[PDB]
Amino acid sequence: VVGGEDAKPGQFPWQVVLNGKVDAFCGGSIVNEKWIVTAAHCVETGVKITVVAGEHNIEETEHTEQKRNVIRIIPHHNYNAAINTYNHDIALLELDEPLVLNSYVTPICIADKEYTNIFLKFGSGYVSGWGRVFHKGRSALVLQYLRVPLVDRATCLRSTKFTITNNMFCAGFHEGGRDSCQGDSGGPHVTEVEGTSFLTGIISWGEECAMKGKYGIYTKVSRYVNWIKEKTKLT
Amino acid sequence: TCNIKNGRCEQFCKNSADNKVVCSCTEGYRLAENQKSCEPAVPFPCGRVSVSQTSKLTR
Ligand SMILES: [Ca+2]
Repeated sequence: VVGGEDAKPGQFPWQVVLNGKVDAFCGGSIVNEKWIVTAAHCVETGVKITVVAGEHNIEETEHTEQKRNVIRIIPHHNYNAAINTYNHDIALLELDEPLVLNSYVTPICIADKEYTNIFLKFGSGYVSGWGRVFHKGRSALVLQYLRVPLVDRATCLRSTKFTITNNMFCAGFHEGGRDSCQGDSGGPHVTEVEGTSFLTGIISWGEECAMKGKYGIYTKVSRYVNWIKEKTKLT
Repeated sequence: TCNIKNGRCEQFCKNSADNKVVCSCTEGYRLAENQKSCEPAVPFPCGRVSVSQTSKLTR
């Protein structure tokens, strides 16, 4: 996250970090005790993945961390149907053992298609993660978070040559300097509705980071909540 | 109605008969007494911060 600030322990208890062939390479959000939702470009199979909930400072021990193994990965069925479009950038990870919910490990709320969109339209969400704090720069040790304003789709489209599908939305500032960045992918774009946070987006892509005239591109969660609920049922 | 202020529902609103309004909440929550606000029904309901907001305090 570029231009954000440190989060406080327990401020985003639904946030998890993913580790694999590369350490802290992407983020994710707790759907429930056995499932995490992330970005599909983060988990192109062919590698083992570990999830850490209750994480705050990557290099220290807080005694709130819960590490779990990923036994199943389900990328959206239409992800990569076309090459390099980043459309449908979302995936689910099933855990080997269930997380123990507590103050530092809490699920993010997910409304129906109707209300997820309504909440997105409030126009102000929070993004967080351990990704790069500077374009092409180093990554964060302490979790970062940034409030980002929704960008009108019409201006969103005119800001890039690439295609912004109906499964995406732009968020960021016209002046630049503040943005999510490489390494934050899969992490949540959330909307706080009177003290309760709902997942409204998935950090997905961009053109460089924090560049004036450019905005962060996010997966529009409202278009995928039926699918999420359908695949993460507990028995 | 749900027309203005989400029909005075803390989370979800849906139009009822005679232009009435029925409020609802997400999982882990229960509809309060006032029929509009939502209250935790489980130990750790989704979407909420439960660590003493910036350092511990007393009320
Ligand atoms: Ca730690």
